[PDB]
Order: sequence, then C-alpha cells, then structure tokens
Amino acid sequence: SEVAHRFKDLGEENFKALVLIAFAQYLQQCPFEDHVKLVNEVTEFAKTCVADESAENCDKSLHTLFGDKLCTCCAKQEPERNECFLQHKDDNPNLPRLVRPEVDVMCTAFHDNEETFLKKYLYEIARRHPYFYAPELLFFAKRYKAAFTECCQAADKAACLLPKLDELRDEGKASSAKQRLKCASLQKFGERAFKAWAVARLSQRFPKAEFAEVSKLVTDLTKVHTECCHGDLLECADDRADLAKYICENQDSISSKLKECCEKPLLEKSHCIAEVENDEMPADLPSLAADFVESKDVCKNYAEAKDVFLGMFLYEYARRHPDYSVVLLLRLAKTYETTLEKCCAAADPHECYAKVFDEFKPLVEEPQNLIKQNCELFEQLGEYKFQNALLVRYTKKVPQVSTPTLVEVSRNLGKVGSKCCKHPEAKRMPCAEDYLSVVLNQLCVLHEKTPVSDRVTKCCTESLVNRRPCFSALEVDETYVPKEFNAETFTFHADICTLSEKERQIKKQTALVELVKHKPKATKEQLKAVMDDFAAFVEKCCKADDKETCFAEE
Ligand SMILES: O=S(=O)(O)C(F)(F)C(F)(F)C(F)(F)C(F)(F)C(F)(F)C(F)(F)C(F)(F)C(F)(F)F
Ligand SMILES: O=S(=O)(O)C(F)(F)C(F)(F)C(F)(F)C(F)(F)C(F)(F)C(F)(F)C(F)(F)C(F)(F)F
Repeated sequence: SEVAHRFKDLGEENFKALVLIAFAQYLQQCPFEDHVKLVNEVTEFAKTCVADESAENCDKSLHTLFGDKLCTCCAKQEPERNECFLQHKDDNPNLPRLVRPEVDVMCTAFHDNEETFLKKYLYEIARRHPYFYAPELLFFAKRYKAAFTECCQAADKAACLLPKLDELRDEGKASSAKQRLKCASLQKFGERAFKAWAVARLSQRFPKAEFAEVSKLVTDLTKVHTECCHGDLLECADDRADLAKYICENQDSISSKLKECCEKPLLEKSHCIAEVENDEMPADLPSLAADFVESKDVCKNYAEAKDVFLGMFLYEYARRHPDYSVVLLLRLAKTYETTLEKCCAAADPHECYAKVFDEFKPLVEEPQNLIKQNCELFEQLGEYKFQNALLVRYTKKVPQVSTPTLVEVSRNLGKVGSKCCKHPEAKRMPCAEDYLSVVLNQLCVLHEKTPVSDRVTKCCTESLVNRRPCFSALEVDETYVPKEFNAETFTFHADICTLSEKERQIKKQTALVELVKHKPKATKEQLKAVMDDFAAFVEKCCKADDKETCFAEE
C-alpha cells in the first residue's frame, strides 16, 4: 500500500500538505475547499490504509487514488490520466495574483485557523506553481507558519511579517523557478539530461564525493525530482527525506559542508542540503588529462561505458569546477562527448581527442565574457536599469513574447545580475549561468503555454544546456511587425502613483516592453526618450491635481 507507506513515511501533516500540494498542482483552477476536501478524503483514506494495508482500495497507486479523487482528464485511465493531469499543469495559470491582504487580516486568518491558513498557503503557491518542489513547499509552509507564528504576535505585525513574507515569496519564486527547470529538464530533456545536471551540480557541490557517491546521490536526486516533477509528491518528499537522510548518514563520503544541514529538522535539512555551499574541492586532484584525453583507452572506455565515462568526466570536471556553471560543464561534457564521438571514429583518435579540451576554451569563455560584459552593464546600470536593458534586449530578441513574460523574465534576468555580479568571477558563472538557466526556463515555460515566438520555442526546445547561448545569440528579429501604438498600453492609471517601487518598475518595464514592441529597432536613446517621456508624464500625472485624467491625456 503506497498511500499508507507514504502517509507513514511522511506523517499526516506532510502527507496532507503534499497531497494538498499535489491537488493544487493537479487542479490549479479548483477552489481551495475542494482541494482540502479531496485531501481529507485521501488522508482519511490513507489512514484506513495505514491501519489495514489490505483495505479495499489501499493497494491502488497514488496515481489512481489522486486521480480518482481529482476526478470526483478524469475521463481517462491511468497512467494516461496522470500524464493528462501533469500536462495540464499550468505554469502561468489564470489565477488572480495572490494579493497580500493587510497583515492584521492575514494574522487574524492565521490565528482563526492556522492549518487552514497554512494549507491555504500551500494551495495558493502550489496552484500557482504547479511544479513547485513540493517538499520545498513544505519547507516554505513551515517558514510561512513560523513567520505568522512569531510575527502575528509581534508589536509591528507588518514590519515583522512583510519582510519575511517578501523573503519567502522571493525565495518561493526562486525555488519555483528553480524547480521548474528540474521538471523541464526532466520532462523536456529527459532523465539523462537531468542526471547530467545533477552529476555536474553535485560533483561541484560535493567534489570530495566519490563518483559512485555522486552517482548514487544523482540517481536518488533524479528519482526525487522525477517524482516531484511527475506530481508524485509523496514519493518525492519521501525520497527526498531518504536522500537527505542518506546524505546525512554519509556526509563524510559526500561533503564536509553538511554538518549543519544534517542537524537540521527534516524539511530544513533537505532544503539546507539542496543549497549547501560547494564543498572544498579535494586538494591536488589531477587534471582530467590522463583519463579523458591522454589515455589510449579513452575511446574504448567511452564506448564501453558511455554515460558512465561521460559522467565520470562530468563528475571529474565539475568537481574541479565549482567556478563553472552547470550548463557550462554540461556543454563541456556534451562537447567532450561529441568530440569523442568524432575522435573515436576518426583516423587517430588519441591524436584528435587529445585536443578535446581546446574546444572547451570558447565554451568557457563565452559565458565568462557574457557574464563579465553583462555584469559591467549591470554595475553601470544597477538591477533596475540592467533589467530595462535586458528587457529591451529580450523584447528585441523575441518581441512576440508576451510582455508580462518579457517583463518577468527580463526582471528576473536582471536579478541574476544582482545575485551574481556581486560575486567575484569565481562564483559569478555558476550563479549567473545557472540562475540564467532557471530564468530562461521561465521564459521557456511561460512562453510554451502560449507560444508566440518561434525563436523562443527554438531556443527552448533545443539543448537545455544550450538554451542560454541560444537566447544570447538571438539578435533583433526584424521579421517582427511592430504593434500599433495602442493608447491603453501606454496610458497607465493613477494606481501607478500608489504603486510600490517594484510595481511601478514592472509597469515602466511593461511600458518599455510595449514601447519596444510598438517600435522595435529603436535605439536605446529613443527608447530612453519615451521612457523618460513616460516617467515624466507619470511624474506629472502622479503629482497632478487630478491624476486619472492627466493620465488619460496621453
Ligand atoms: O555529457 S552529457 O552531459 O551530455 C551526458 F552524457 F549526458 C553525461 F552527463 F555526461 C552523462 F554521462 F550522461 C551523465 F549525465 F553523467 C549521466 F547520464 F548522468 C550518467 F553519469 F551517465 C549517469 F546516468 F548518471 C550514470 F553515470 F550512468 F550513472
Ligand atoms: O545574452 S542574453 O541577453 O540573451 C541573456 F541570456 F539574457 C544574458 F546575456 F545572459 C543576459 F541575461 F542578458 C545577461 F545579462 F547576460 C544575464 F543573463 F542577465 C547575465 F549575464 F546573467 C547577467 F545578468 F548579466 C549576469 F551578469 F550574469 F548577472
């Protein structure tokens, strides 16, 4: 009995939560209360299974049960139904932006019913983030609960809560985006791509770890994510705990940076492990040359065990390169692979695969130079203007892309600047390029829902590893027809005056996207000249005797 097994392994609380999450991700549009009803029925049922694993319906898969419950798609049978539920996950669901009500209202609701409030949190995130790393969402719910527990008792409920909630929202969106890439990686590119990812990350993270260890953690982590991305949240959370549990029983085989996370309560622990600092690279590790370029058996060993050897390479290269983005290490490993694929078949492989690392230069240089160039641009512009720059860039690159998406991605793109450009070069590239993988992936998923740009589609369906160079390589499509100057898109409301800094940025940014859409191939100064026109008009209308009409007159 799986639902019992999981209920047992997860405990009711996390079971409930994961089931809610699973429901809210399966039925994003469905009301909270219909989800909790389903969850309770499932939980109630799970309990009957914990008690007798032979009770009538307890041997059914989690898929059948959730899907059966969900069905209270639905016309379909398993496993086509679960596939159906998964494919209907909506990365951009038509759901009201979660509008934070005032703290006292929230704090009242939180105290009115903590679980319901906490379940409401899960539900609202999960349904908005249908790929949200479900166990991680439990961690968020815990922190959300902790926020509300403490901050609701605070003198300044808002001043306590808001920053914390802002942190969790941000962390949430980051985690969602992040997990979204795992699911996209897994689902669009397959297990191997994810495995490659994981070998690269974990090798970087756990360079002291033996390859077999990195592999074991990779197979387990992959299994975690496959399950999570597959809406198998229960297995996923459970396998995650198992993985956290494994890692923590095996820290000395994995990382010396694990001390603190492995002491951490279950949810914190996995979260902690998932983002532990890269471990110290083992001292005096040799170059990959003897094994991967220099050996005469390279061709043989690749061929004998391709993915292992490539994994060993990726492991060996990644563990040596926490200063490389995962995608880079992935690119290098793909390059290695493909070079070996041609060298091994070439007249003298030893000869030509000895040169394999020379192909690595451009691959390594490109992100570096990109990260360096764009981060100077960032340091010149700061996050916001860096966002405006990228927003224009991307709008010009892929103008068909919905502006909200454009804005969101560009903003996020620009956020990598803030996150990464602060870092010295040694931490910039993994930070930047991997966050870039996350953000582009956003662009990718957001756009996929309503594809309107063949370039985005192209760049997103192509090698995940190469997704970023692909967008980077994109230049202005002139095959894009500017949109006529709709007033409504450039006639902001007086609500702009009341907008938070961020929201007024999103708005200028939105205008900036639209303006670029209205008139692409306009240069930065001309774009600046209407952006400044807009902001002035806004400044004017915002301080006008009557705002709403001042605004109307544009
Ligand atoms: O070079 S690639 O990244 O394209 C790659 F071939 F997929 C590879 F990453 F090297 C890889 F070998 F496939 C791998 F990603 F490492 C791997 F598939 F994960 C793997 F290492 F082979 C593995 F599947 F995990 C295995 F090692 F077999 F356990
Ligand atoms: O080259 S692109 O503009 O297409 C890009 F992929 F978005 C990008 F170059 F990575 C970029 F987003 F523009 C970018 F500026 F490089 C970046 F992604 F934001 C970035 F390079 F990561 C950055 F933000 F500049 C970074 F410097 F990495 F922080």
